[PDB]
Amino acid sequence: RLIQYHQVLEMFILVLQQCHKENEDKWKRLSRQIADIILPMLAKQQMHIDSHEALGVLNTLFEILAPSSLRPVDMLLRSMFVTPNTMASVSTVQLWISGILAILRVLISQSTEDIVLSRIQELSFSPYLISCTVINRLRDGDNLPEETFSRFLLQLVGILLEDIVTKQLKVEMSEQQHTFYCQELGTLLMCLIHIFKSGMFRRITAAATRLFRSDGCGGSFYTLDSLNLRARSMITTHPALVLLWCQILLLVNHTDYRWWAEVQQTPKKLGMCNRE
Amino acid sequence: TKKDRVNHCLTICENIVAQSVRNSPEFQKLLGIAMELFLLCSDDAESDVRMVADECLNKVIKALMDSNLPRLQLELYKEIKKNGAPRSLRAALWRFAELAHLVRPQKCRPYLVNLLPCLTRTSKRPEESVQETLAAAVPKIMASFGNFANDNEIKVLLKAFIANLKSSSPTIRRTAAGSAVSICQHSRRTQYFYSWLLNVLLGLLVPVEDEHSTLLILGVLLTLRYLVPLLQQVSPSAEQLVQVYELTLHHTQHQDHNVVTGALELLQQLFRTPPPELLQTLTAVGGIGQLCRIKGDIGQSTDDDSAPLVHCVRLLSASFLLTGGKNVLVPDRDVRVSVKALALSCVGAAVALHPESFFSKLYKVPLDTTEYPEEQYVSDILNYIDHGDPQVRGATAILCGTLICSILSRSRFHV
Repeated sequence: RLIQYHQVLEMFILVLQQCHKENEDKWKRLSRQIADIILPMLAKQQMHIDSHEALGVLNTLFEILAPSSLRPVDMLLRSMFVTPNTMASVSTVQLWISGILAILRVLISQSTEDIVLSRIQELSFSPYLISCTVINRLRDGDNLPEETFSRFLLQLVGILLEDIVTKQLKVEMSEQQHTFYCQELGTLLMCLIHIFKSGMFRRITAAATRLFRSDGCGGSFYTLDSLNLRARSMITTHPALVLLWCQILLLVNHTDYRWWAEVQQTPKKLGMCNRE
Repeated sequence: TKKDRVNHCLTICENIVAQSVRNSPEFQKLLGIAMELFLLCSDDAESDVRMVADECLNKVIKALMDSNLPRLQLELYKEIKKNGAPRSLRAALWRFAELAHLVRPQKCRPYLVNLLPCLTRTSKRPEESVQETLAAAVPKIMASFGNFANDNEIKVLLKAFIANLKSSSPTIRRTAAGSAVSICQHSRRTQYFYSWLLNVLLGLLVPVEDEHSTLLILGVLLTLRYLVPLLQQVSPSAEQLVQVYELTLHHTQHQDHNVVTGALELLQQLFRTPPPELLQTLTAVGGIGQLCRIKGDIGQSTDDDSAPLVHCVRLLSASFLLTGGKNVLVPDRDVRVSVKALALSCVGAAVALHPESFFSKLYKVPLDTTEYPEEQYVSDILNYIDHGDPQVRGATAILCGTLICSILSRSRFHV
């Protein structure tokens, strides 16, 4: 009855560890009982996971649940591939992205590219779930499977970049909410670097490399140049996140000097430390 | 004659603390006659008898907090119930309020219903000194007993203090303004009671064109200024807070400098601690429309072309700081240095929310070119850094600090 609060997920970690040290078939049943409740709640933004403490406790619960309780990945996929009720507030966007980060971490640590992509092909998701059209509605109020998965993650990079560089630190968001936007973007770009650098996700890497060369498909999707405009505006405020974006550009072979000559300040007042 | 009343009050004090047995024999009689004697010694004609009696109440209270405290609070309540001479009532009321957090939960509902008749009856008291003790007492009593009230109790006590917002005494007005807000703050239903008090306080001024008394305007603007710090996180609405803002701007144009000062102080609180929906409204383009003379067109708060803080910074600058003549400064005979220092502090707070409002021309439509050869910017208010008054000069330095910080953060260092 209280499972939306991360202090109760700490108690489920305790309860699950104890049944895993006696009845292994109580551990499986309780793991199904918890997972069949939490995945619908992540899909509806009903979990209180808008902090690094709460997101870290939810990540830990997914390591402690019995692997069979998550094994047909369809309920993870049907919980991840969803829109929020709105994007007009900061809180709803953060509850939505936090729930995606939790499930993305399960897919890349407890499943495989073959299992995930073959289920994404069968379940009939599409790239257009969070097109710029959908995003623009929800900000006012209300295919190959690797192409769907890659486009979904790269649309989230756009949403986080637009919010980090356009919201204001007393009007629209608090310093704690601004901190968690940066911690979510940092977590997303580390997931993308793991996916591209590990060699375990070769079809998603090929698809993402093809997407970064694509146009916006009639303005359905963020162009690489629109993402780079936002990232260039962060050089003065968030150098650590911009260096993760530089690392992503190299993993997809974007070696265009129109980016690299700006960040490296290539030759054609004390200066700013974040630029250095 | 004189020393006898001193030695009597002191010898009963010594005996009360010396008794040591305290098993409720005759000591319950002795402590009663001691407490009533000290509350008479504390309104005696001779200053040394009063100065002694205060030590004897304080000594007996601290000597008996461990054991007989329920009786101390009851004997203090009896003197508040008498409604007697001013110092005898004060001497009971502040001590009762110090001891109020020590009441056990089972006795709070009893003490509250016994004190609603008292706090209302003593609000009707004309003495300025009884009112300064009441201003200190209500926050302390309500922080302990307010959860044991119900809405009909709270509204009776709010209406008793709201009736004093009309008073000629600034002290009676201050006691009423602080009491009403503390009564909301310590209620069960705080958000309901803030919105209810906003509806009464706006109810006293809404028509705006009507012949409202200067005294009532001063009492209501003061009550809003204590309330605003509590509204930043049924509850207060955006439009209900827009009314407070529009009203606050209107009273900056009153003929009485007391009303101008009270309006500028309310405006300073609004920009230092804005409620979220009000912040959104005042920084949004067309935000309100989506729901010592001015000398030209400065726009209106309702204009579609701009954010409301742009009109606000023009209105303050045109009313108090600038004449329309480039690099010339309003005389200190025309506008007081106190009103000037407040106007500079309001502009510095508006520029913290929306720094584009600093860069504006003072008028939307230019003045007569034959009288005014060149146009004036709001940024001429930096000339007050050379003004003779240290507070005006210091307020102008805080405007420089707030402008630099606001522009650097709004631009994300893309200056």
